[PDB]
Amino acid sequence: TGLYTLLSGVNRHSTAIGRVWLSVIFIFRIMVLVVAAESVWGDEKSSFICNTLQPGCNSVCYDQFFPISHVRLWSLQLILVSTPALLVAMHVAHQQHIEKKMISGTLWWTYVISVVFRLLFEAVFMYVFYLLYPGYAMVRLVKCDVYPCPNTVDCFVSRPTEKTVFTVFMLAASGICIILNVAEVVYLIIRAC
Amino acid sequence: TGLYTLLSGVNRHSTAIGRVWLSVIFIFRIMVLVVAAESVWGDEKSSFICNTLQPGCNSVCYDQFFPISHVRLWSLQLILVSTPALLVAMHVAHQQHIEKKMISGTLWWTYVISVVFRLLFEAVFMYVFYLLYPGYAMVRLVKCDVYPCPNTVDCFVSRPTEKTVFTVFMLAASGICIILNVAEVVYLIIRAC
Amino acid sequence: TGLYTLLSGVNRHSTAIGRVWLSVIFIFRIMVLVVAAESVWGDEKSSFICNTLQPGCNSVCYDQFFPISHVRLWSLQLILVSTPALLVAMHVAHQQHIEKKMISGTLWWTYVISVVFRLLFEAVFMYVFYLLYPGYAMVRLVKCDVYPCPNTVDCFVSRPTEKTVFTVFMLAASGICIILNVAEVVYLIIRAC
Amino acid sequence: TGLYTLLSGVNRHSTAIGRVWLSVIFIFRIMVLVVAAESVWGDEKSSFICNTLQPGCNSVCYDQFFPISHVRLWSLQLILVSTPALLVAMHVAHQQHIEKKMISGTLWWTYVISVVFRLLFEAVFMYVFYLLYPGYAMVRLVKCDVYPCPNTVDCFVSRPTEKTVFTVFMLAASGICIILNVAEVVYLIIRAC
Amino acid sequence: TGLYTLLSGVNRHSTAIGRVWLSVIFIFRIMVLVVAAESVWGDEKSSFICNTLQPGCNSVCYDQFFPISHVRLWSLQLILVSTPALLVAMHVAHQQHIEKKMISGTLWWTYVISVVFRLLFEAVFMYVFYLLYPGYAMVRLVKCDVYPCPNTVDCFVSRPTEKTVFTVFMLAASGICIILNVAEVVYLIIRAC
Amino acid sequence: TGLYTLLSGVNRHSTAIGRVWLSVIFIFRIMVLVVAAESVWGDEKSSFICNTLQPGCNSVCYDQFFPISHVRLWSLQLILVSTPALLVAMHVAHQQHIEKKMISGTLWWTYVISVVFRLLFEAVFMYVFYLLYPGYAMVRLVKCDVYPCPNTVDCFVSRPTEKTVFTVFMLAASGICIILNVAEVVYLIIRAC
Repeated sequence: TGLYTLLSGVNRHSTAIGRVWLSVIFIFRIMVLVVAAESVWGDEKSSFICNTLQPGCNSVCYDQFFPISHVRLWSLQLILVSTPALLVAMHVAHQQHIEKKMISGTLWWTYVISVVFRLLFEAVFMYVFYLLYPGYAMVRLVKCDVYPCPNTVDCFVSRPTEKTVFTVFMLAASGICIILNVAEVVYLIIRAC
Repeated sequence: TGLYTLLSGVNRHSTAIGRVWLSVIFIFRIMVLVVAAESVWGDEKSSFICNTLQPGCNSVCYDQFFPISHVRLWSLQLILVSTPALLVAMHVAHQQHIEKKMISGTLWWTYVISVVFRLLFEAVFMYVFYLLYPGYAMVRLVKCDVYPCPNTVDCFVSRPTEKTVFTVFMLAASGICIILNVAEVVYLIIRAC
Repeated sequence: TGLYTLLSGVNRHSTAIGRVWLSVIFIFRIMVLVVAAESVWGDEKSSFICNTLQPGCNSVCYDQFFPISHVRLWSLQLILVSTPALLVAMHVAHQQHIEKKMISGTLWWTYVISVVFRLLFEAVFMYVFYLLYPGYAMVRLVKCDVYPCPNTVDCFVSRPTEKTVFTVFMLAASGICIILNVAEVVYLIIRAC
Repeated sequence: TGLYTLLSGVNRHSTAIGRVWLSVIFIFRIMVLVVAAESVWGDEKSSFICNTLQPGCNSVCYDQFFPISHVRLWSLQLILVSTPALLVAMHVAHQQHIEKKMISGTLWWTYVISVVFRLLFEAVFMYVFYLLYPGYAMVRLVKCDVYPCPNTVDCFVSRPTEKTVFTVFMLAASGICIILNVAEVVYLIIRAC
Repeated sequence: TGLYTLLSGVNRHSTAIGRVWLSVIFIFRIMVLVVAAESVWGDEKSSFICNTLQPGCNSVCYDQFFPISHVRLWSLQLILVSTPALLVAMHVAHQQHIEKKMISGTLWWTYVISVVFRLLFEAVFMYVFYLLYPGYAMVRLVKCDVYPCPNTVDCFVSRPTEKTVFTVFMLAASGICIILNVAEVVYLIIRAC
Repeated sequence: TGLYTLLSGVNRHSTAIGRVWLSVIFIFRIMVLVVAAESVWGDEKSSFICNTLQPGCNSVCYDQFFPISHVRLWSLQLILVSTPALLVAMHVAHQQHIEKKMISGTLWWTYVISVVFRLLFEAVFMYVFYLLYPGYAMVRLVKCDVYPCPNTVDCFVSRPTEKTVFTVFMLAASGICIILNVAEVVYLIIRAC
């Protein structure tokens, strides 16, 4: 769990919000994603079927309705959110090594910039999820008219309800993280002056 | 096992009940879930079949009768139950770091609040399991009339008896945990006055 | 292997029988179960076939003849047998922590009670295995008349001979463990007076 | 993560660019590849289908259109890029062992040569990717006329859009790495004189 | 590798033969078994087919011709061969603990008895392999007349040649181990007098 | 990576060639084999198809044309090449233990003998690969006339081009290793006199 707290963004300049609350939500998102990755999204494409005899209609309809899986989006979001924290950690390690082989304001500014970048990454991933999948709920039946499917065909999604439940969990966690990051930057600015 | 005892909620203010009994039941639930996750619930959907020629009826009937798998419910319950313990642990680490870089009542109140939250999470997960699956036993044959299935169709469940056995084990463990948490809060309150 | 010896029940009051013989048999059972879990019992249900055209007869016949797999029974037996040892270990750790932050008879009684509980768990699992599967051998062909199968159908089991061999190994190991536990309690009682 | 930073090429003569920026991009590429390896490229061939009754046409068309998978190309690129860094590390360990059992310019020249070799490997892998797959986007339908397929047949690709997204990510990361390596060699040369 | 050398039977009374040669062959057998377990024996039963329309003939013929897989036999042989070494190690640990909380001949006799038991286990497993599979080579086609197969049917084995190669490797390694154990006991007896 | 360098054959008498160059090539071969084992050779037999209705022709033709897979050959080669290095390491550990409980020429001769044995193993595996697969390239279509296939049938290979690429990589690495071993023995002999 120490690696997870390192990836969260725990810093010596971090207050209680960034040190005890943000890291726990980060670990919670990691655990939920690990639980839901291959158990419920594993057969998303192999169990996707359409009512037709046309060869190749299943693959094109699946690609049309799921340009990128929810799990891959969440994985990319977690990686990009954790990147600035380890960037700051490597910078601190470099500074300590330089000190050993031979200010605090630079650390403070680096921390606030990294928090701002985390907030931006979370916001943009929320926006792209809203663009791709406007509704938080997943439906059982979809209508597909992409070539080579003739006219319109009915296709059926695997495990819509369980996927909806996990989507609600993940979106709520992301929203909480956004609120906590905004509170963190505001608190740091207030403490500065 | 040390990580498991940390996730259980072992604290310096914990009595014998919370330190030697609750953690063991937590580890027992973890081990049973690990044993039963993919061995018996792995083919829940791929082996689910219905007596019909209608395309898409298997998937919609499976989604209707199993909105969320038992294993996923137990995994979410374990994650949410273990969250407050590591929240308390991170708060203790933060307090110790603050002391290093420069009371007991706060620790006591944090511990009692975390125990209450664990009790609430266990109770709400028991209630939601009762709502979704009223009977502890799983049946071999189910009747499905969801669109697009015509009229009513017969569908067959994989491994009903083994799933019933593991459900009984998990429910008994959860009930024991609830009783132990109630005893813990009562004992702490009694020792307080 | 140290974790396995801890799970066996090695204690400072343990004699040679409980310290050098019981733990080795415990590790042997763990290793045999790990070898045989998914190699030979992996396709128990997917390769189970019956001579019929009736939909759903394979699943109901498999559920009728295998209410719970042998591997899951052995896993549950190992978990329940190892539970009292780690309960005792956690109690000892709690006692030592209490001593650090500030008798032998309590340890002796706890050890004998844990050994008795291990003996009881092994005996009850042997009895339930005898109830479910009276014969140690597994047959190639079974006769199934459960609804919806019409009349009686023939069904065929995967790898009967290899499963029989591993069943003999596991039963012999369990019997040896029972005998050793009885010898342990008798020896401790004799040394007491 | 320490092994990853070692494989990146962190050296005592490295500046900030090579120590805190290049290593993070290396770890980012590793993580994205781990996420995308078997999740989205796992069923590239088993789900590849063509509209024909000719036996063997699926395999020959897949081999014609995908001589080597994107994931394998990226894996080989990462291995070859990380080779000179560990070569330098082993040379440093050998030099230190020789010193223990009994100049800086040799280390400086070895570092600059290793950086040049990393730049060359990244450039050649970019060029070979451009040769094999000129467009960054993947199409849904391809036309195949390789023997034994009669005339021309239509074949359908699995998950074109998700693969396009991950390809864009990987190409952008590789370009950033190339730019950073060029900046590193230029900065080292400038500091030399 | 330290655990492997412990399982081999390295003891303070061991000579060069038992300390540097037997352990290497043990590790070699472990590595070859790990390589060949699921790569070449993984599809032994799923790819086994017979030329018939009779339901259930494939399973009964496979069970008749392969009562227990070669890989499972080798796994059991390795476990049973490694058991006496860890029994001796646990006895030594028990003796040292007894010394700490408060002769060499006992250690010498325990070592020679354990070597004899290892020799016996290897010999009996060689004999049982000879009984089950008289020829070291595996054939492509087998003739099966077990009920319910009508008359005699032809069945085909997966990867006969690769399995033959690995069988030759494993048998040669086992024979070398037997010879080395005999040399070890003879050398110890000679050194005794 | 330390275990890999130990398996390479790094010794206190090793020069730069054996200490910094041979070990890197060994690790490179290990990594390439790990990447290519199950990704590209995983479906070698399940996707192998022939244009016929004869039962059992696919398996016999696959066995005829691929007596042993390339990946298994490379795995065996790596194991046998790494065996003498760990034999020498265990001999050194035995010598140091003997010294602790109570010359350099023996170490020198052991090192040169181990290098010669590594060279011999690499050469013989190269020769056997040349015998089994004379051409470095793999073809799409093969002609099979083994019983029970009637007359001659066409069979199709999975991923010929990617397998050719990885074969070229592995053969080049093995040739480099052979050249480096010859240079090592020549350099040691020259330094001796």
